[PDB]
Amino acid sequence: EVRTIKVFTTVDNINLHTQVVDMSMTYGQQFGPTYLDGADVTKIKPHNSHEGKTFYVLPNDDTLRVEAFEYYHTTDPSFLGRYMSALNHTKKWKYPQVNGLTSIKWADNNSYLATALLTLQQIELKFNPPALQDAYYRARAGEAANFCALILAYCNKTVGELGDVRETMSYLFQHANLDSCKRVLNVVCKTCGQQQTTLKGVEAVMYMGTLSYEQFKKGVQIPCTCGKQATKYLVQQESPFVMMSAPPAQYELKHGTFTCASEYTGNYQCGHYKHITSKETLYCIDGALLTKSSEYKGPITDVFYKENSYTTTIK
Ligand SMILES: CC#CCn1c(N2CCC[C@@H](N)C2)nc2c1c(=O)n(Cc1nc(C)c3ccccc3n1)c(=O)n2C
Repeated sequence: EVRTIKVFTTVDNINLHTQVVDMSMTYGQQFGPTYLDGADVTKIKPHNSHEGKTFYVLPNDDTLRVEAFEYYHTTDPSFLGRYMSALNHTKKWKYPQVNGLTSIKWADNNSYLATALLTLQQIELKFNPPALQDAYYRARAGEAANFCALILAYCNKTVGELGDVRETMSYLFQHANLDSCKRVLNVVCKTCGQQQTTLKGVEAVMYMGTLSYEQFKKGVQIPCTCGKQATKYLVQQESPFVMMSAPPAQYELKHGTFTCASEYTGNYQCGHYKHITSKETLYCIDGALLTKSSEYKGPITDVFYKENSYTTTIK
């Protein structure tokens, strides 16, 4: 016989689209790659247990091509599957409230996410893909599966993959409004004609090489091309935060001196991030785990500091 239920496809889960689907044929046969709340259903045949429901689909047509662009800000042919494949595990994670931040209960090596995520609920960033806008907001409200799958999709990391906090933040920064952000640097050797540079946007809020912000304020000897070693020093900073990164190295975090940091313990192959946040005292957040002390020595990779406006006084 002939049987057909009605369902809606969507790329953004806001704009729906009426379809009537033949209950013999798989969704793969009708819409192509299709997903139900993360589940690949391309090869399942429609249950009447599905009438009224929203499947995500690959952006096959132009209507879809434009909704997906406007919501996500990408045209990566693969973005959508990546986002559903990741959502299909993120939906099953636990996002506990830990000291009033949303964290993630450790699974599938999401250590780097929990710390990235905890960093966000802590610094002033505004996302440009409405997708992130929307998903972040639920995440703050402690509903974070979507935000997580979204980060996975924007980073081309699949659930399980080993990820790096720095690179992760590079990706989210790319999709965040930091135009007004402005860094001016100068690098002086003792006998050179000391060259200066100006950095704008993301390039202005990330530095790789030292954890210490005040250190960078005072000068950092760098592998320069002079006759001696040259000091790199920060001339001017315009931004709502800065991020200092560097390879994992034993470092001490002092209450009241930073906003937060990332500890990486292990090696390239095997290791674990943790997040330290400066509040009434030092709190160390490790997924669902919480500990406290007053001072913290340990192998740090990333330290973030609140900022707005800084002129150096060094001549
Ligand atoms: C709302 C809004 C907005 C503006 N916008 C648009 N469009 C395209 C058509 C649809 C319409 N929504 C406007 N696409 C965008 C952005 C945007 O801000 N960022 C973040 C970004 N990206 C980069 C590369 C940055 C670089 C430096 C500083 C900040 C930056 N911020 C993006 O990544 N993409 C892809």
